[PDB]
Amino acid sequence: KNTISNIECVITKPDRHNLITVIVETESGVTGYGCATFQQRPLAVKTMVDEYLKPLLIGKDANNIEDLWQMMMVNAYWRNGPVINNAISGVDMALWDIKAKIANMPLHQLFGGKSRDAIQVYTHATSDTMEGLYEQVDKYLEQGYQHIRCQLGFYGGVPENIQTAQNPTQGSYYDQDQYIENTVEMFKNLREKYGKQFHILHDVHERLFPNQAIQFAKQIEQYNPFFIEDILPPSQTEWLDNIRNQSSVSLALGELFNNPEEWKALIINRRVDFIRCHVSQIGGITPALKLGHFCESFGVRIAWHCPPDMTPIGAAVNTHLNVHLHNAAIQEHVEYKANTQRVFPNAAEPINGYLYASEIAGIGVEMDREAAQDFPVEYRPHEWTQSRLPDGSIHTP
Amino acid sequence: DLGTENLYFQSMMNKNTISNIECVITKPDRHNLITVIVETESGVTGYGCATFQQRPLAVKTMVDEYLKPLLIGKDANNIEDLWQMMMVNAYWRNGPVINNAISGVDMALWDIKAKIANMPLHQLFGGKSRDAIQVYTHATSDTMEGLYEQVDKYLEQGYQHIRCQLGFYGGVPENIQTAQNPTQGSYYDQDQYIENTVEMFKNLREKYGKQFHILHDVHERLFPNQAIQFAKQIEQYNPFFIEDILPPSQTEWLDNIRNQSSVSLALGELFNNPEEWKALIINRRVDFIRCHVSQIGGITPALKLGHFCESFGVRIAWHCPPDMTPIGAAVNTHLNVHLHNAAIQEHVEYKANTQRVFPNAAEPINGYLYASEIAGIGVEMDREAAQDFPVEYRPHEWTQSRLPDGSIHTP
Amino acid sequence: DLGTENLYFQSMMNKNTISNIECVITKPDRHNLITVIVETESGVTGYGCATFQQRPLAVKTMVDEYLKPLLIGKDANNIEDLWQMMMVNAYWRNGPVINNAISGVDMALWDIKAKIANMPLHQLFGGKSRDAIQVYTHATSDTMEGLYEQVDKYLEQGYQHIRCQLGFYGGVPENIQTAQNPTQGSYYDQDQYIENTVEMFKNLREKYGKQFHILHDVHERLFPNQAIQFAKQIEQYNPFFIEDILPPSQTEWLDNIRNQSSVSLALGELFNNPEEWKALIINRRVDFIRCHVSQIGGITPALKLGHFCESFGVRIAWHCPPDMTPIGAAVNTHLNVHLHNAAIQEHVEYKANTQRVFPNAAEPINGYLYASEIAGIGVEMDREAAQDFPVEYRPHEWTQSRLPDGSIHTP
Amino acid sequence: KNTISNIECVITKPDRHNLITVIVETESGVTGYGCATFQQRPLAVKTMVDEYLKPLLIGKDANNIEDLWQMMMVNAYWRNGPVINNAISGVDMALWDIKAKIANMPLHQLFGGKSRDAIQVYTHATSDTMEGLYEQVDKYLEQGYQHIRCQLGFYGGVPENIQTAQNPTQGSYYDQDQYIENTVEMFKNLREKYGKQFHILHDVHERLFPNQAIQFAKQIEQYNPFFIEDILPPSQTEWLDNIRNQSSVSLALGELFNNPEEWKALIINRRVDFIRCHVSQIGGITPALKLGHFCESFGVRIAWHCPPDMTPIGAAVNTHLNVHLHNAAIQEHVEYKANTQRVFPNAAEPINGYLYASEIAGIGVEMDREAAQDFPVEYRPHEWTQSRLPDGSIHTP
Amino acid sequence: DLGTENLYFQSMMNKNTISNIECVITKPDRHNLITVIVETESGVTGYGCATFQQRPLAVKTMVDEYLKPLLIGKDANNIEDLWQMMMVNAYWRNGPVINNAISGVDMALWDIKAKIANMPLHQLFGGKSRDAIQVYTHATSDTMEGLYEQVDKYLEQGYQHIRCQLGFYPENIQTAQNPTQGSYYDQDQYIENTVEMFKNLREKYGKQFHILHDVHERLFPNQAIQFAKQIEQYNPFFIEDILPPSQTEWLDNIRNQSSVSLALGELFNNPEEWKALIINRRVDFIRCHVSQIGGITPALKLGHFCESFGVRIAWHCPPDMTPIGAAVNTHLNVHLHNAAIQEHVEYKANTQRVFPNAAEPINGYLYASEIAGIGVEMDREAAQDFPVEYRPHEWTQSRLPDGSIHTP
Ligand SMILES: [Cl-]
Ligand SMILES: [Cl-]
Ligand SMILES: [Cl-]
Ligand SMILES: [Cl-]
Ligand SMILES: [Cl-]
Ligand SMILES: [Cl-]
Ligand SMILES: [Cl-]
Ligand SMILES: [Cl-]
Ligand SMILES: [Cl-]
Ligand SMILES: [Cl-]
Ligand SMILES: [Cl-]
Ligand SMILES: [Cl-]
Ligand SMILES: [Cl-]
Ligand SMILES: [Cl-]
Ligand SMILES: [Mg+2]
Ligand SMILES: [Mg+2]
Ligand SMILES: [Mg+2]
Ligand SMILES: [Mg+2]
Ligand SMILES: [Mg+2]
Ligand code: NA
Repeated sequence: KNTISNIECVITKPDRHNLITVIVETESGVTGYGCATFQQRPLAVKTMVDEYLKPLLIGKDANNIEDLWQMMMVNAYWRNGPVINNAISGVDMALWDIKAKIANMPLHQLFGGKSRDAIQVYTHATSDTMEGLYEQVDKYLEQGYQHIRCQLGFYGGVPENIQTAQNPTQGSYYDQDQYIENTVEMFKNLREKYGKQFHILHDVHERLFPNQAIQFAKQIEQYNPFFIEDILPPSQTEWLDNIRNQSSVSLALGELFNNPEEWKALIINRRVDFIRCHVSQIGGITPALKLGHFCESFGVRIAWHCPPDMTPIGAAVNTHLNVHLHNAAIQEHVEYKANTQRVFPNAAEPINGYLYASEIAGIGVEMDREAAQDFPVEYRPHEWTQSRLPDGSIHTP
Repeated sequence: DLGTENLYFQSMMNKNTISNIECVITKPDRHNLITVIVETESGVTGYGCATFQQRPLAVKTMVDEYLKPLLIGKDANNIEDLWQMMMVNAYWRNGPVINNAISGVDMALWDIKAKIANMPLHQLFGGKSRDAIQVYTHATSDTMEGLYEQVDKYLEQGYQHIRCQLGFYGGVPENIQTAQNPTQGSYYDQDQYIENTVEMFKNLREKYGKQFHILHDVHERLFPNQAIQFAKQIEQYNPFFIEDILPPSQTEWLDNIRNQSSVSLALGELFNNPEEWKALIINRRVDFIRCHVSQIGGITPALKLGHFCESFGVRIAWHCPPDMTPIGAAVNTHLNVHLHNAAIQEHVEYKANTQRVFPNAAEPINGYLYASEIAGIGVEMDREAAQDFPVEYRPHEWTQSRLPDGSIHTP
Repeated sequence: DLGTENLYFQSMMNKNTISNIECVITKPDRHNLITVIVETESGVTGYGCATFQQRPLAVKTMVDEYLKPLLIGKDANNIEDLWQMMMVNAYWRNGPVINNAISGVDMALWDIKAKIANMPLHQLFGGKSRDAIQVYTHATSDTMEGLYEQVDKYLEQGYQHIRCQLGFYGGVPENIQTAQNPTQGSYYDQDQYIENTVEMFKNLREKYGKQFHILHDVHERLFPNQAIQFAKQIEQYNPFFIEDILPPSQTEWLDNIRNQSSVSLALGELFNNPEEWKALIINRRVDFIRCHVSQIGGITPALKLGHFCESFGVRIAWHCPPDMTPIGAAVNTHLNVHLHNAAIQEHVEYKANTQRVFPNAAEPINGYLYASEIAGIGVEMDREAAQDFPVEYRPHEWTQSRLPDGSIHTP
Repeated sequence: KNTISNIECVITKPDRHNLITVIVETESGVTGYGCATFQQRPLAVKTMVDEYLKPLLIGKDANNIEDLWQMMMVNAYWRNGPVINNAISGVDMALWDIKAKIANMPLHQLFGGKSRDAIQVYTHATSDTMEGLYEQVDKYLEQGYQHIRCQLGFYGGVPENIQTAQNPTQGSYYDQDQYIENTVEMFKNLREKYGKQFHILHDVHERLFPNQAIQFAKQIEQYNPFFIEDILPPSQTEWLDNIRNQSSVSLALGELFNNPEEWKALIINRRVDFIRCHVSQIGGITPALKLGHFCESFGVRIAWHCPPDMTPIGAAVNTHLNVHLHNAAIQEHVEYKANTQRVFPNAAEPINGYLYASEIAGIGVEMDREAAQDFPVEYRPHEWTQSRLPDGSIHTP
Repeated sequence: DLGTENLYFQSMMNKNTISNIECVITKPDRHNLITVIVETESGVTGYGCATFQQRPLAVKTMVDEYLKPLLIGKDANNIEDLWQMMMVNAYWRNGPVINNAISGVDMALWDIKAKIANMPLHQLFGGKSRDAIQVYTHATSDTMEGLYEQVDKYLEQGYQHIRCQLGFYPENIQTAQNPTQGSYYDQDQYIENTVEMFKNLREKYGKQFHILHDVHERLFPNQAIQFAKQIEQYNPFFIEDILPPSQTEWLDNIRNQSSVSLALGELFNNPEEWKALIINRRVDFIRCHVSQIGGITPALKLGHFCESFGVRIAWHCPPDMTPIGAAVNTHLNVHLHNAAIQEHVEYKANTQRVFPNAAEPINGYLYASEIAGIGVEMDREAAQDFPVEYRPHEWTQSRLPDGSIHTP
């Protein structure tokens, strides 16, 4: 019986992103750390943890993670969504951290142990020129990456070479046909230069309307991308059937999900090959395990969302999940910077294309509380989310 | 092109630039209520409901820290752009906290547009498609006789529809066989609830026959096999609707019910993601949609959802609980007299403190709620009154709903 | 209840009683155009489009003899009730004659409401969700070079989308192997049409590459096996859309296409019954809905259909042919800047006679149509100008479309 | 080769209804008569015939009914709907009348002859009291009817015993629950008094919302009605699946149809037992034959709509169709009055529960042109179509 | 009741009582043909086609021993009732022998009705919806140059559609040691010859004419699917009988991934064979042999059923059919709006003698007869110079290299 004695939520911005950590203290003296990172609205997550989860949780038994999760999820009656789920996730991860520490085992060992030696990793190559891409690709290949997500061009900002209306509404503009043309050209160039040296990934980032997605799938399937990610927004995934009926292209989707109705039909109908959920968005380790299991039955594999806007605690959690879950496929990775490494010591980095799970007791990564205070929250507008098409229409960003 | 430039100039002339956004939490009676206020350079002020009573400070953080700096300086006229833009602004989206904050703004923008048009809100929409909306109220008691007393009172007031509940479900497990040291929570027994409710319907029909329409809210208390059995048990009593017979995540089990029972079904007060309702409606799994307008992001998506339902022949009974501002209720009445497929409006009487903070809140008359006829929504918040009643923490222990073995059930 | 009585009194005060209904047919240029005019006691006049060019006198009989005595004395404010009531008023319903007559009234009532609100029509709806709508125009010629000439002209004007057609299809069967004494009609050969069109796409892409979006209207010329083959033949050329690849009665054959071709599809200009579009959209058989707004009964059902399409991710390209008043076109532009899922507006230049009868008709500027910014729809009919151009009988011989063996095909 | 020399459209109102007849003259001297009756909008039908069908048709070969039908149907480009279809129907029926006359055969013999001796008939018993119903039922039983459509109560007019809003909008009001209660009570009374002496039919006339229709189906299925008609409006027939899945009630629908999309899914999915199309509403004899054939394949039977608002020419056409089409089931009938019999001589009336097809050349019933002029068109508002529910909402009438 | 009896008198005065039923098998040329003749008290005689060439004595037995005593005395006017009655008369129903026998009577009854009406058959139906029906003919050879020679001839005659078959030139196939007797073929060789045939024709003639090809149920489903993808680029007007009637659900696998135009149904004699096929749009043309489904009466209904689903009609018109049957199909083809094309093979002189006035295509079109009735009858004295003769039809014992029977 391990009574929860305190709950804290710290927002820290060591580098580019507002990061959110939840800290759970227990009377047994064991402390857990969890990721609650919803970078766009961090003060709302912190309010949720401080004003609501904390008085709910203090005095309750930390051992019973499953009950505390089921209870937390329905506690406000209305449920699901990014603010509640991230707050819960931070607590849930911290609770698993504590249980693993008390067991004196690495997190993935609690789960049932390894089903692979380490998880393969992909990184990001992004440039406004092919030469910029080549330079980044060559570097990553030298470091031993076998999977690289490639993007030609940047899409947003002022509408310079775009035929807008005469007085366009303020926003971040792009042209879907330009994006398609550039991306197809990128794939053609890369295959001509590198052949089958590495797996090419690409993130469509819900930029397209359904008919454009179906066309794009047909234009790039010959290049056998390891996956094409978020080819459609979450509200339109039924359109995937048109693609699956006539194209061999490998698809990944789901980083935006925070309600189970978003993924069930998707997986039951085998509309994607990889699920890309952001663990903290779906409510933490507890539901991530069940989702991995649900996918496994249908033969869908796992590529959890691992963006720079996530703590290294969250990344370590994902690696524990990835070496355990038999249907885990690959882990997204972006290099950490000095400030972030200082606030979150011992964060693992890929080695020759692989990320290895921590082997000490717990998640294996905590937050240095003193170092975090050197980097308070800082407001950012995130102007790219005001994504507009040439006619001035908002499109899903 | 000069002509095009002139047309834009003319657009700028009729602009209503947002000058301020505020979020007030107020608790005049039992519930923490949330109002968003939007001011414009033209001096026209809008009021909207952002009420998520269980997490009000999170909604207020959302409005104050994020929606405000996003919206100041923008043209209030273009509600549709502002809604589409607000909905995706955090990238991750949907959910009760963001949707309520957005609803508060959306409703206030519609209020502003209607005031500038000098019309009641429903007239902006396209006008009335009914004279007024029928209303149901709530009768709840731990005895059948206590229920009859409340029923008799409402029938005398002219209500023709009453949501009836026999028994109270929650609290300490007094007459429930739990494990030896039950986990702290609000306990109930599903079988006792089913038994009490079936008996309630039987007794009401014996006593009142066809005098009034009987509604009942299952409130996601049941597992699917219990739901299917219950539908067969009470279908003979022809409820006007049986509400939330299953939680949002299990609505595919409604097919089993629709295939074998004639029972009339309502669902959806918990929805805050469109994936929750699309399959539900497309497959005609319910007869009434019950969404909470602020939970789905305001008037803008409510109109669309109304129209979507209408094509499938599904009707509308928006959620109108005590935990909603009278502003939200007035908005619902405007939507209800306008949308042709609206069916009925839930109502609970306002207490004096609430009436003080929100003057002119409409009450049903002979079983009908009438839409406001002055410009705008027609109901505002008294800001000075509101501040006498600041937010106050409530745990809402009923949401820790436990079954006899100590497990959580959807509350 | 006195308070309720006062509220009704207040409703009566803001009433706009219909005082007159008129229907004018006018033919300033090539087409018989139809405008409905609605007057109110308040002195506010509305204008709407009721254009069914092939049967204008039937539409006028419908307005003058039936809708007029039905509507005089009724409150114009309640567009939604008036629409629901008009739609069922003859018992039998739907169809091009009744829908157009109703559309004329519905659009004029919306015009009146917007004028009384002192807002542009799109602002009544909820405001803009785009700055302006993109526009495509028509290029048609019997030679590839003649097509390039028209294309070059439109590209210079800033169009980014052009509907292209190579060859003309109809008239006497000059180079067609018919039976010995072919029945009188407008003859064409499906295979020659397919061959010409495929070559047209190939040549345009070779000449212009990705410079502009290519549209093409199949105009229900084909049998389903021809449609499926054609989709596979031109999908590589990525048309912006292929329009009416099948007649309305054969759209289930679109599944065969959707399952094997990436081709972008548009359909629906012929619809005047909701059963024609529901399955189409629910099953995502097209990418753009193409309904003719007056054919489906006006702005009121157009808004609903827009919203319905939006939930399924289907976008909107309302039919905007020469046989429609500039009033109808302005209405379409208002719907297009408002509805978030609107995609593009078809446009053909107005001739001087037409401009005289309908002053202030908007023209595209650099490939965009901008919504009017004055109160109302923004475009009216000049009644004195209109009468210089009375109805004139036209047979429309192209609708007697025959295949080489002499059989009728959907025209 | 039989050239069309003239086309005329006469509206006549010998009794209660504006009736519409189309007359086609041919150079061979043979004259055809057809029904185009859309009683609510007769001047629009007449305009359509006079101003559009006539100049299209004069000079064309009357023999080729199939081509003339296909051609007429698409002639305005936009198509289907009650005004165009009724005008076409009048011409189509008149063309078949001419062909039968030239063949010197009764219409049904042209078709392929009889597949039954005569068609069974039902009539209408309607009263605001049960005693009124009993009196009408007893009469019809005595005349040898074995099928009677029964209705208790009248639904419309001023809202006397209805709880409306305080100032209800002008219209024709009814209460759906009152209607259901009365109708169930009617069935119970009739079965108690008459047992299985006759088949009971009832017309719901689209008065109900879907959940009310499903309930009503369950409340009356025990009474084994011969059919329940129009239990739902045409836009909601997909709801019939809920009924068909759980109720044995026999259903009829379709009098409102004037677009084939309205009936195809209905019949393919066996959602009704009888189709009730109004022949002139679907465009005449030509499409009625095809529809009968289409239904036959699916096992759906035919009860063509035969209301008082139809010429006796139209009724005779329906009897010719009914003795020919093997899946025809029953013919609705209402007695003709003196004025109507004068304008349309020799109209057949049921005999001992049966209607017999005409046996002279042609349809067998024509219009007396002189007698029709004594009864010009007269405007009627048809106020019942402004049908409102207690809250003042329009409902499908 | 008086008025009803008076109606019953007028009907009686117009009744046309069947007085005799006859069935003649005749073999003027290559095929045993079957004609039913119905006589009436009117003195009006009708002729119909009952041709099931492989089993003609069974059909004749069916007519002479069973339909004849059933029909004598009954009113010929009521074709619909007599059809419904005949179809269920042996309780067990459907099938090629019963349906052909019934078809002969049915067509003959329509012939009589049209003669009494003094109208061409198609005019009874409601008249023309086209001027004439386009025609395809048969080009068959064991060499490409033989094919070219026939194609060139037909093109000069004005045909725009040609069914092309390139056959083999079990002596060259790898069978087992002592192959069971039968008519052997190799599916892979057939597929290869056919693909190369299409390729050559398009190379040589481009889009000069529409190419049709009859697979004649020779393939397994995986081979049918492959073949569809192999020839779809050549845009055949239709590929006929790509699968046997029992395996048509496999057509979905084709429809989901190929644009190939398909026709099927000449083998059908039971409605259950075509309903799902049409409801699910699994073919583009229905190919039913009219006498196999039981005559004009059900052909009219089937055409209407097809029309609703957008399926078009190409009735089976082989050489093993009377010219009476062919004329009936042309009447059906000029009337039904969804009729597409009529198969035709040239009549030889003996057949012309037995069936005078049989129409031939003119410039790629067949014109419906314009006299009263079907327009073609059998000359009974000439028919008896050509009595039935037994033929084994050894091609129906169709075997694969391993000795297995395959659908022929
Ligand atoms: Cl930023
Ligand atoms: Cl755009
Ligand atoms: Cl109080
Ligand atoms: Cl509480
Ligand atoms: Cl509580
Ligand atoms: Cl339990
Ligand atoms: Cl000009
Ligand atoms: Cl013309
Ligand atoms: Cl023309
Ligand atoms: Cl043709
Ligand atoms: Cl009346
Ligand atoms: Cl009501
Ligand atoms: Cl010869
Ligand atoms: Cl042989
Ligand atoms: Mg991504
Ligand atoms: Mg509830
Ligand atoms: Mg078009
Ligand atoms: Mg009826
Ligand atoms: Mg064959
Ligand atoms: Na496919």
